[PDB]
Amino acid sequence: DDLMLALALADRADELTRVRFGALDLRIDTKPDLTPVTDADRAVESDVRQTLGRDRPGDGVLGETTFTGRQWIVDPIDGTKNFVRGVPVWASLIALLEDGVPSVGVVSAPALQRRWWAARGRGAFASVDARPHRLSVSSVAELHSASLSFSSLSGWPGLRERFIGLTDTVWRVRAYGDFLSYCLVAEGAVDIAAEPQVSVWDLAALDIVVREAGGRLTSLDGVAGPHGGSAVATNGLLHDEVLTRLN
Amino acid sequence: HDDLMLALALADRADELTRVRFGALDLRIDTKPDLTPVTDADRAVESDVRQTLGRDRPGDGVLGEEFGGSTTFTGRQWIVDPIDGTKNFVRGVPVWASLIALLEDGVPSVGVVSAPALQRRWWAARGRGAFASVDGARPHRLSVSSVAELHSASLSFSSLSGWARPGLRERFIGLTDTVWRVRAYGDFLSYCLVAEGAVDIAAEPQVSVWDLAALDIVVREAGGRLTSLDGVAGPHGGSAVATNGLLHDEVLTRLN
Ligand SMILES: [Zn+2]
Ligand SMILES: [Zn+2]
Ligand SMILES: [Zn+2]
Ligand SMILES: [Zn+2]
Repeated sequence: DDLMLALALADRADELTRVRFGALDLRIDTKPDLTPVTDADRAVESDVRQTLGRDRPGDGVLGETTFTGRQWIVDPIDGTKNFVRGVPVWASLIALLEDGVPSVGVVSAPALQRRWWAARGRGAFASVDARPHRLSVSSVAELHSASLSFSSLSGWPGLRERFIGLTDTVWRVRAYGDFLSYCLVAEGAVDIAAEPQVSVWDLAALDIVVREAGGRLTSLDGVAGPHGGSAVATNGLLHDEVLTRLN
Repeated sequence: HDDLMLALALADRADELTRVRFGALDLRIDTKPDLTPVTDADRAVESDVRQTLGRDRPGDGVLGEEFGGSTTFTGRQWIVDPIDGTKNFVRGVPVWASLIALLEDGVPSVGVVSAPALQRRWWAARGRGAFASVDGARPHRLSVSSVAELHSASLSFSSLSGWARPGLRERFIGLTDTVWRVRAYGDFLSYCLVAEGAVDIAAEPQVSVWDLAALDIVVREAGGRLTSLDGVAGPHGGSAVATNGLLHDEVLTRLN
C-alpha cells in the first residue's frame, strides 16, 4: 500500500534521473561541477512532493529534522559524485518513516538496472532489469571468512588504524561505495558494509532493506537504525565482532 | 576476416555459458566460498573459446588463464581469461567478465571485456577506437578524461593487501589521501571506467597478461595509457597502472 506508492515514486524518480544522467557532458578537466545534480535533485523532489500531496495528504516530506508522524524521506541521487562523473553507482533512496522509524524503503539504481525494496513485516526484495527475488543476508560467522565493502579510507589516527586492521583481517575487501555496499549485504553477496559519516537521508531506506533481509544496521556505537551519524551493516552474526574491532 | 567481429562472437558465446552458471549458483554460505562451480565454469568457457578458435583461426595460438599455452611475442596470439572476478562470481557479486584479446607482434590489437551480469561490454581494435554498450543499446565511443591535477583525480583500485609485497603500501595509501575521490570497484572494472573517462586512475600491484591484454587496447584506444608500475607499456609487466595519460608520470612517480 505504502510500498506500492514508494515503488511508483521510484518509477517516476527513475524517469527523471535516467534522462539527466544520459544528458551529462562527461568531458572534465577539474573537480566536477555538481550543478546538474543539484538541478536533478530539485526536479525529483518537486515531483515527489506533488505526488505525495495528491496521494498522501497530511504525510510530511523531508528532502536531503523533527521526526513526527508519517514522514517520507527522499535522497533523489545518492552517489552524486558518481552521477556527475558518469559512474553508474547512484540511486534514489525513498523511505517512509513512522515516528522516525523506516517502515518502507526503496533503493532505485536505474543505471545499474537494479532496484531493492522492503516493508516492515513483508520481507526485502531485489530486481535486475526481472521478477523480484526475496533477499537474505549470508550465514558467514567468522570474520576471517567475511567479505567487506566500504567507501573510502579518508572519512575514518585511531579509528582509521582500527578500520584498516579490520580490512587486513577479513577474507575479501572492496569499496563499491555509498548505498551499494549495504544493498550487497542485504542480498547476502557481501557480509559487512561500513561508513564513518552518513546522514539519515542516506540510511533510512537501507535500514529497512537490511533488517527485512535478516541483517543489522547500527551506528559505530551499536545503536540501531539510521539516526546515529555512522553506519555498519552486517548479516547480524558478525555484528558484535565488527563493532568490537572498530571500538 | 574481421578479428574484432570474431572476438565479439566469442564473447556472445562466453556470455551464454557464464549467465547460466552464474544463475545456477548456490549462494548459501557460512565460510570461505567453495570455488569449484566457478572453476568449472571458468574451464568450460576456455574450452569452448579454444574449440571455436581452432575452427575459425586454425593457425592462431591461444593462451588461456585456466589451461595455459606457449606465448608467441611475434605471431598472432589470442589471450583469454574466461571469468575474471571469480571471487565476485561465487558470492553473487555481478562484477565479473570474460576478457578476450588478440596480440599481433606482442601488442594487443583487439580486446573485448564482457560483463553480462552488469549488462555491459567494452571493446576496442587498433586504429578503430574503443566502445561500450549498456544492455545492448547502441555502442558509444569512449574517451579518457582530461583531468590534469592529481588533487582533482578519481582513483579505483582492488584492495590494500596486495601492495605490501613490492613494498608500496605506505606510498599507495599516500596516493589515496592525495586524490579527490577513492573507490575500489576491483578487477577489470577499474580499468574500463578509466577508458570511459568516469575514473582517472586504476592501479593493481599484481596482474597477469590474461587480465590486462584486453584492457590494454581498450584504454589505449580511449586515449589513455596502461603500464606496469615500473613503466613497461602493455600487459606483460606483472602489475598495471592505467590513467587518462595526463596523470601517468605523476602517478608512477608518487608510487615509485
Ligand atoms: Zn546522500
Ligand atoms: Zn552517500
Ligand atoms: Zn579466471
Ligand atoms: Zn584473472
